[PDB]
Amino acid sequence: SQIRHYKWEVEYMFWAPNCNENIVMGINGQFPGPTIRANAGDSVVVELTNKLHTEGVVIHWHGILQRGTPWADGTASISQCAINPGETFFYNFTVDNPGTFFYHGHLGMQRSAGLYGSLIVDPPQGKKEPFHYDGEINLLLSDWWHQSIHKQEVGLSSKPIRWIGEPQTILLNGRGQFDCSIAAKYDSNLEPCKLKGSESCAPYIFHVSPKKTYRIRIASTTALAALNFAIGNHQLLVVEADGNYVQPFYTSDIDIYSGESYSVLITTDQNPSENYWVSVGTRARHPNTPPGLTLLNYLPNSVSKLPTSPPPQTPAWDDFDRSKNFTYRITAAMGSPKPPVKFNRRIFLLNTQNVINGYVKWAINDVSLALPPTPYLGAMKYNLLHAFDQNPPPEVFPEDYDIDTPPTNEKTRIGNGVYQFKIGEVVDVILQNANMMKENLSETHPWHLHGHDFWVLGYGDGKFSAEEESSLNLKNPPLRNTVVIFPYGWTAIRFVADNPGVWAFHCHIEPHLHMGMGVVFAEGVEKVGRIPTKALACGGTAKSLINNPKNP
Amino acid sequence: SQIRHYKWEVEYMFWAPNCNENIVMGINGQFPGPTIRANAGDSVVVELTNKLHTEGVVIHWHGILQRGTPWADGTASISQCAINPGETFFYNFTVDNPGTFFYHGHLGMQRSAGLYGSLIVDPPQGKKEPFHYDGEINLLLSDWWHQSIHKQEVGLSSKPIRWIGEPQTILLNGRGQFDCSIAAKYDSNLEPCKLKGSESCAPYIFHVSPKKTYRIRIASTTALAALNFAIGNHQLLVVEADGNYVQPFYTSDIDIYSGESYSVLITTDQNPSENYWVSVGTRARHPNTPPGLTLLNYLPNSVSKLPTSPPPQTPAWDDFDRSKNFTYRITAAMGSPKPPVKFNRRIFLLNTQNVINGYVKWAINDVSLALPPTPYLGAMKYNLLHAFDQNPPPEVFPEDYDIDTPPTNEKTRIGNGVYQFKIGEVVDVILQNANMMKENLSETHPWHLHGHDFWVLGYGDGKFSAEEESSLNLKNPPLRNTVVIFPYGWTAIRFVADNPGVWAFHCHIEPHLHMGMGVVFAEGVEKVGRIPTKALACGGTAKSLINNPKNP
Ligand SMILES: *[C@@H]1O[C@H](CO)[C@@H](O)[C@H](O)[C@H]1NC(C)=O
Ligand SMILES: *[C@@H]1O[C@H](CO)[C@@H](O)[C@H](O)[C@H]1NC(C)=O
Ligand SMILES: [Cu+2]
Ligand SMILES: [Cu+2]
Ligand SMILES: [Cu+2]
Ligand SMILES: [Cu+2]
Ligand SMILES: [Cu+2]
Ligand SMILES: [Cu+2]
Ligand SMILES: [Cu+2]
Ligand SMILES: [Cu+2]
Ligand SMILES: [Cu+2]
Ligand SMILES: [O-]
Ligand SMILES: [O-]
Repeated sequence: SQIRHYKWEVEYMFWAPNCNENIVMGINGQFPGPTIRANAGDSVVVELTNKLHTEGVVIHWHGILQRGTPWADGTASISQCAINPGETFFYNFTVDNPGTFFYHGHLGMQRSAGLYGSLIVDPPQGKKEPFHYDGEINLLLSDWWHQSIHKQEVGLSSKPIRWIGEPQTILLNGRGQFDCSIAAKYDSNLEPCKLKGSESCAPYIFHVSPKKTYRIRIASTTALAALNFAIGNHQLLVVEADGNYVQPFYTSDIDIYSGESYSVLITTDQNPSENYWVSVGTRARHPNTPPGLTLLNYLPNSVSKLPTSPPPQTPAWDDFDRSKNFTYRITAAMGSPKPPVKFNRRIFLLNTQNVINGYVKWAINDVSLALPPTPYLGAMKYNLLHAFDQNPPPEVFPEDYDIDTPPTNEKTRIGNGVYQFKIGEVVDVILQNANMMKENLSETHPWHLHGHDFWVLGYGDGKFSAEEESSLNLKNPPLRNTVVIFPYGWTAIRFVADNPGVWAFHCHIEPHLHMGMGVVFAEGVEKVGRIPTKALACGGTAKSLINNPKNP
Repeated sequence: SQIRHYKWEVEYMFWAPNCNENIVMGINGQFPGPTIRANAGDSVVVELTNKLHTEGVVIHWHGILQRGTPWADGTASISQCAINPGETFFYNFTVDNPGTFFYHGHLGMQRSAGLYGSLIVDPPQGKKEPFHYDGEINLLLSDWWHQSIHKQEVGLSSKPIRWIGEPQTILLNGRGQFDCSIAAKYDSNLEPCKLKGSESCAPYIFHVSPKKTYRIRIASTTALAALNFAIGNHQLLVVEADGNYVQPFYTSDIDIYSGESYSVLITTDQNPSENYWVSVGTRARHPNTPPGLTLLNYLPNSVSKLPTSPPPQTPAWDDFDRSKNFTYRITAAMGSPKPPVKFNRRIFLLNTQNVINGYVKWAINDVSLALPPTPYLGAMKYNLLHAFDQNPPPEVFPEDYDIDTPPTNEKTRIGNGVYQFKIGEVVDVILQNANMMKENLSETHPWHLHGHDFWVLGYGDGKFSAEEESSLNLKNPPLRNTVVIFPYGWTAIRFVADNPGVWAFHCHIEPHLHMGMGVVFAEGVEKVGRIPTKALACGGTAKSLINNPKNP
């Protein structure tokens, strides 16, 4: 086991992801950030210096469990106080298992500004992957707006709210094209991009040799878009989801929601004289963004040798039965950890879009989360009972609530209480979707849990009831860290509260988390060790711990 | 009989139709143009002064037959030379039958620039309409782009072609809204308009009293958009179409393609305590334009009092079965002229989208129309045989043509020949639609005939075959001047070549006309009287009528 050390600086910089200049948040002058790669069992040390002028910053390592290091999870106001301008903080954690992961900003909407990159973990040295491939291609998906993130944040907090709208561009490894298409030859209504291939927005080409097998790692840090990935003429064999192996299955395209990572295998068994299209299109929302496009370039064909076919047409955005068909087919690989069969706690979380005092907010069992200035982890370790609400938040919603109709907003409040578990509890969480404020509308929400993987026990339409208990999968359920709820449906997950610390469970669409769509879970904080002083130096924790008497 | 005399000047002016300023082509300082209202049998005298600086101008009176006066049709390079900067021209013509008509620009793409307005012809003096209503409402529909008409024209004449794209705003009597919605109340994601009611883009509100019946006259002069009209909680009785009366029927909404006009009656039955939504949305092309909206305000309710329901959602753009279900209902009112049972001429016109010398052109039986600098009517009256191509244009296409495949463009050319008819022939035209350059695309095209109304004999899917004869309606076919061809289908029309003159038959979508999609018919030209000198004053006709010898 090696210690992988990174020395990083976060600073804004002019950059043109889609060849239209804007500012991006870069790490050591790079957009996307540098890839961390390590082998399971290695320690990763990141010393991060904040070189933003007035903003604090944190980095969250999505999919890493932070077992023994809950302070290093990178969540402002939950695991730590944000890092101030000109300061250096050390994130020191172990990577326990192989998988496609990534990192992103977790303070305000900084991740939408560009703060993200890959974190890949290979098997322990000497050990190998359960499947063979010759090469690897790594792909990070994100979306991009030409409006400022600070204008987006202010607009989401105004009365009337100003929605951010559909992204202008889908970024594949940091690059995308706006107002022109690299596939304009198939339709004279499209404007041709004039690109020599050297530009910042020039496509990241996938170069493959004929008759080989490649693992394509795909992760999504989109702020809003749900995307569908497809390669012309090539089948994809799904072998990994969220750092865990799934029972393999072929598919023509995959759906991928913000927070998810997959590994797909392909084989370059097609006609070697041509190149093929890779298309990443928007689904689950009415599309207003052109697809992200690149080439699967079979070497030695020139990359300017365009495919004979158009890019694969994206599946219809609203065919949620097609979406469920893909999603329900995901099961744990043969030999994986099976869930505990009985639970100790089951919580029901109703997901609504509400209006709290003129403002459109999202709420979970009528509580829209407002995060405190004192980090929950420090505050619970030092038993600071005034830093946030001690009253247990609701574990059920009313059985007379009608999920087919808009909310009345009668009791909807803002809060910051924490659900508390005893170390060792088996917890089931039933997520229930419902109609939004507009009549006859409900959307998909990807939910992500920090510091744990969970088994996805099942999905269903309408309101969950006791009739549905027998449908829950306890044999084969996949272990994931992100899961979707479909329009008007429910999703059930189970996990064991065995990781000391304070962990959020929230929708991974960034405007939704900004509008309060999340809850905070805490377990065994009595067993948490020493927290770095920089993670404690703000709020109530700096107040109680800085000895500065008066008269003494 | 009465002479209506209009004194008119056309001049560009600054105007903001959707509250974004641009230049509009106004008549007598107003946009849209003044309404002409007369009784059938009157003579309209319009003396037009061209106050544009470097551009010529012409006005076409859509739907008026120009019986006796082919020179006043207002088609540059067909009926007349364009009127020069600083010159006045008189258009004198009789309005023969009552209806809802309109006028628009017919030189370059000048009508897209705002040159249009209403022409309503009432019944002969003393006579009454065949139906009762207590009031009438006049609506003219158009669409609006923010780019210049001349940057659009250069874009469509360029290699590679720069397509104009979907409109930014649908206009309802010259007003529409951009980037905000007057119906934002039903959806948080929309931006409210900050309108007082006084602005240039404030909606023309329809004021009605309860328990009455009104005739809403609706005409379309859009350059591109096919629209759908619907009023919340009000069924429509279709009673007139293209100046002629149809067999009445009820419908919840109508489709209207460019160049058509309708009259619909409604009764204000619904609850008098509220206002209802009028909604005009895009159909037939994938929409990227917000609906044109206004209120049916039931007096004395305040106009700030919104309806309790959202605007009616427009029917799906591509439900062509739904479209045909409406279109195929229209039949002539009993008492109307029945067609000649036998025809003397049948022509087959294949509509394709081609690439001629790198330019994307539209063509009819592989000839893309390019108009000559000499006006056809002048050319043919003076028998100037070198002024255009005297060879007959193609009257049939290859029966071995695959209408499901892109064209090859092998023999596609540009030309300017004319189909000539003997005065009195019963001419049959079958318009055949086909696949465009993009694989698997065929669009609707509104075709309009000048100087005539035709009977719409039938419509069919696929290629017309002679075995199709028994479906053609010779019993009740409607009299129209504009008709659509649906994707991959044919439409058959019949008319009588009884009006001395040169007349066009073209696709009424303004870009397609700019790209060559139309034909020119001429009949009985030796029966045309004296043409106005200004109409003759250009090209070959000026050259051969100006006596200017040399040495003298
Ligand atoms: C993190 O690792 C660095 C380098 O080994 C060490 O100096 C620092 O004290 C460590 N801090 C924590 C909280 O482990
Ligand atoms: C048109 O009518 C006006 C008014 O009667 C007359 O002065 C003008 O000469 C007429 N011109 C034509 C071409 O008929
Ligand atoms: Cu994340
Ligand atoms: Cu995470
Ligand atoms: Cu759409
Ligand atoms: Cu969400
Ligand atoms: Cu998070
Ligand atoms: Cu016309
Ligand atoms: Cu017209
Ligand atoms: Cu057309
Ligand atoms: Cu015309
Ligand atoms: O995470
Ligand atoms: O016309």
